[PDB]
Amino acid sequence: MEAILSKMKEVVENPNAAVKKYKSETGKKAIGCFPVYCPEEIIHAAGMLPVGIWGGQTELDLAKQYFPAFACSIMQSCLEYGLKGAYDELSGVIIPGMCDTLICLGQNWKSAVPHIKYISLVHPQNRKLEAGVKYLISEYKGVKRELEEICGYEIEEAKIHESIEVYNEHRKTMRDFVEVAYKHSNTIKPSIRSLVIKSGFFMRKEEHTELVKDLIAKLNAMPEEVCSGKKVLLTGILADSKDILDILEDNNISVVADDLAQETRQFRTDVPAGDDALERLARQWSNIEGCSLAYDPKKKRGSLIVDEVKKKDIDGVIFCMMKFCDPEEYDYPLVRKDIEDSGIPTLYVEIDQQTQNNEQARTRIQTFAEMMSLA
Amino acid sequence: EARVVINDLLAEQYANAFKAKEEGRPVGWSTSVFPQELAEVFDLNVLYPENQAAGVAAKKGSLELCEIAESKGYSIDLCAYARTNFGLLENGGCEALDMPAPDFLLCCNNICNQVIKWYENISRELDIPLIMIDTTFNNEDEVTQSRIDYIKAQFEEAIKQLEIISGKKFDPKKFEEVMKISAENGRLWKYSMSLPADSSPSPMNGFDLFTYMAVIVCARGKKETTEAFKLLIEELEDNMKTGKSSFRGEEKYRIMMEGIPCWPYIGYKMKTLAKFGVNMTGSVYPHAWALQYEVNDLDGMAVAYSTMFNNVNLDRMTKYRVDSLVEGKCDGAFYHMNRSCKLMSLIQYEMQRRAAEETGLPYAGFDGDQADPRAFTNAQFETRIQGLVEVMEERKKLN
Ligand SMILES: CC(C)C[C@@H](O)C(=O)O
Ligand code: SF4
Ligand code: SF4
Ligand SMILES: [S]
Repeated sequence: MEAILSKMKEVVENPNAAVKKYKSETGKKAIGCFPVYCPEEIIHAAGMLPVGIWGGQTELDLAKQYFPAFACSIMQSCLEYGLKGAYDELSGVIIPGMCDTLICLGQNWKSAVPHIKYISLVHPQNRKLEAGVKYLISEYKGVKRELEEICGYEIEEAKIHESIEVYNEHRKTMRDFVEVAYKHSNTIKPSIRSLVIKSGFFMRKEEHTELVKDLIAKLNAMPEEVCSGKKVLLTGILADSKDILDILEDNNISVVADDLAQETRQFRTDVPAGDDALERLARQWSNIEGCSLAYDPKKKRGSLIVDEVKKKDIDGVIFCMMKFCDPEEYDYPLVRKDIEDSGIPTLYVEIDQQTQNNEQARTRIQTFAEMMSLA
Repeated sequence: EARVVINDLLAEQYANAFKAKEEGRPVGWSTSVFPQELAEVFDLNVLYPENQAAGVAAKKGSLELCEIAESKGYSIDLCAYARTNFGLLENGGCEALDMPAPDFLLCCNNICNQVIKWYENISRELDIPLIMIDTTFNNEDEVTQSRIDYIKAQFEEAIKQLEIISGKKFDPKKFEEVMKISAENGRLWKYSMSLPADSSPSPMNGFDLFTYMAVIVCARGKKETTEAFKLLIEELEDNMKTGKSSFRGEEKYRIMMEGIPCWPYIGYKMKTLAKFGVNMTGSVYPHAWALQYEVNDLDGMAVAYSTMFNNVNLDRMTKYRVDSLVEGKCDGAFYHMNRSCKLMSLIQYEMQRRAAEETGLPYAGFDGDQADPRAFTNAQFETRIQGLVEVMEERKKLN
């Protein structure tokens, strides 16, 4: 798998080079997609490249002219990069209005980064009402219209259906990797598990698919493994920094499942059958479950996490809490209770892209790991 | 007079709700810019968590509730109105301003998206019906036809839920009457609170607007509100003729203040501004609850709730502040950076640059919170206002 892992690392550590390469070879453009949910199938159908945008480790400077200190870490990073010019190879960006902070970012962007077209999109809360489906279809028609303004040609209905089968294929394959990885927990460390998944944001899905199938084939040709340490499930926005993942490994902790927005939330739910392309996409949003950004007065998130912990005999759950994220903060008390009431232990860890020090997380995680042991 | 009339009318709403609860009548909790017309048609009792939290905060009892919610696991980063409310439920009430638990919920996100998560939590923990009216943010200058159709359909769903909760049928004749009441009160709110703009000096202390506000929030569709605002108007107009007003101190400088007041300290703030001769005569809030539409027009009603100034693009937001400064004949602007409100805080820097450019006027600001006392510091407030006063005075020293 060495050749495959080297390929993945390359694009993840040098995304700008990968984007220019796609433009030179294909002669087509690239569009950025901001966190949680965008309709990638539409960009894909035009022959364009959908690039994921998830912040990064940076100090703040230019952003201080637009945000005060209490905006969430990830969005502080995204704005700084934007103002510094790091996204200039892109022909536009979709910034969905999922929360107060994403809404305010789009509005500042309009006057702060004039040269990169901002495409608006707001998902409905009443997502299960037939009237809500209709509204989202109109929102997606807007997105299609503005993508055509950019590229200079029509995006055909037949092609959107085609890109949808492609994306469902990729979702099925990632779910296959999740199971195999769980069966080879000693070989697949937290750093490798993250790389395999995250690399899917920086290439065409059809390419990523062939790569993961290869690795799956290589892994099944190896004996199943008896975990030598402790098993965990991670939940929250994201956990991709080298720092936090090395600490996990230092305590011989293995990640065998997740409820992270950057990871399994993306491929957990498929797009349904239909004759109308945009209708199929809209009904996907109706179907999503177990996420802090998807309206649900019953809060099924806790229950879904318990079911999965039981299936895989997992030893604990770690809340990876994005600094100053209000939706995740609102969820925390009720979700934690459903998990602990079932008998499963939990840990709190702050995620900060501007960190500086990490001795706190270090001591805390060591205690958790020891405790899981004596249990 | 009007002062006492308005205060007595508020306490009456609370007393009516308790009486409703001890019998078999259902009571609701609602966000401050929800389509109240839909519940008044059923003669339902309805209360407002935002009003309660500001009220207990002014009596210095909010910190205790916040700390109860924080010990349950809720982060201090969350809105102070939300934490105060979480503590109230856990504590089983409070004594400085009590209110009964609800049997149903009414949520509209025109003011912000935090109320969505807040009300999700309440619905789950208490097992009660949540009524949701989703007004998605306007990026375009005009409300899209798709938004109009979506809201109207959501009006229908809300009515079906309310027939079940209340056990009564929707009455078209009665819907018309309520629409007429609401339309007159909207216009009386806008007229009365705009009077400071064209009067030198103003007939009232600017802070007074935030006491009157509670009435237009909790009883917008009621006849008693009509009669109360007519009384208030008579009084202000006479002040305009006699040179009287609730403002103590000489009105030397006229300003616009951005943001809602820090309730745990409002007493210190009033005395401090008057000390320096400062009074607020330009405001955006007269436009918050006007909510104008043509009677019997569903499309017009949808557009009105959609376009409350928290839910429109940054260009439009900016225009509101520009017009209030020029119309009020103001000498400067003073900004509240409110730790609770991300929606207002995360566009403040750009909005304040633009306004100063268009009008040529001086500005300054301070840090605080509407309900949590840990966020405000007297000394800072003092130094900041003094600095703005020195600049405004150097100006007229030239004129
Ligand atoms: C913009 C205002 C209506 C918000 C205000 O009521 C509050 O939430 O305190
Ligand atoms: S506040 Fe939370 S959900 Fe919103 S943009 Fe930030 S991390 Fe994402
Ligand atoms: S203070 Fe701001 S965040 Fe809190 S409820 Fe009001 S509008 Fe929403
Ligand atoms: S996010």
